[PDB]
Amino acid sequence: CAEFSFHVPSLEELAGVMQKGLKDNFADVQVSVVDCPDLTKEPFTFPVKGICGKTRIAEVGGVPYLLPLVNQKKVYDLNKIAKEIKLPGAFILGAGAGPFQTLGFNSEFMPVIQTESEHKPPVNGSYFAHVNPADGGCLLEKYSEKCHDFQCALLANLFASEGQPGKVIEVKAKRRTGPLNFVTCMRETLEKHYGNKPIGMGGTFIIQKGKVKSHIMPAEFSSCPLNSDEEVNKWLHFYEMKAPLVCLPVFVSRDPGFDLRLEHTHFFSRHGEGGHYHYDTTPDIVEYLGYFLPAEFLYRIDQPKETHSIGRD
Ligand SMILES: [Zn+2]
Repeated sequence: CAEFSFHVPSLEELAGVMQKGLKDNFADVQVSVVDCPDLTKEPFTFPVKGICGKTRIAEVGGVPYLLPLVNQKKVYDLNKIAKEIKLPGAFILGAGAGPFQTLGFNSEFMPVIQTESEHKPPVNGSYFAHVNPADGGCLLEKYSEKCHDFQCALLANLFASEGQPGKVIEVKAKRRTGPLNFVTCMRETLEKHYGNKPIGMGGTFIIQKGKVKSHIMPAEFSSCPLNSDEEVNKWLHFYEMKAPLVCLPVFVSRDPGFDLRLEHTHFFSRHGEGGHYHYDTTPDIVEYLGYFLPAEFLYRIDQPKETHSIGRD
């Protein structure tokens, strides 16, 4: 496990940098520093009220453990990861592959977890999405119904905090007028402004209106190696899904040298739709509402020794 210290501006500073960027991409933008809303309420319904306190990102494993051929031995425990990143009782959000070792099929994982500590009873509020073997569509389930553990597999991009109320950056962006998705626009704005001083960010956003391109991985792994993005995209199942969607992004402006996934966003909803976010497909009507914080630290766990740049969209 490697630790890296991010650059951490004010709140006020980031807000102003992100607004100017987003204004180039979207017609109606507002970014401001606000009190975090109570995230135990709808539409989030997290096990904790906020995303503040001891913020950090964990990048665990990677796409090179999935592709070209899968190493199914690469299994992880998110409760244990919390201790590894020096925050027992961390509240964890983000995106990863689901635990096939408990579920019995592949899936997209939406970790939403109050991990265990001496003062915090654990709650696994995670969701998982997998390809319906009936009609090829999306089946979204709450992990705790099917399994009672903290497992995931292969790769995870996570934003961890103490889950406390406090100040966060609120982003309102409506009507896309440029080619970037919501997350890419933010990440690329931060990199353009800050350069050599890396910034990491996470939290949650709602797609309130519009549709998106997403994907879900098939229930079983390929026998043959998936050696290119074209081959990977043929194996993956793609969808158009509709608002409202609750999204969990993790993004980093510049990789200081840890073989990072720079952008990764998974989502769930109350209407049976979830998976891996690509972009919105209705730019004139799309509405995003986000709550974000910068990360103080990056932790790199089980970085692949053998790597490549395939399959990172
Ligand atoms: Zn994904």
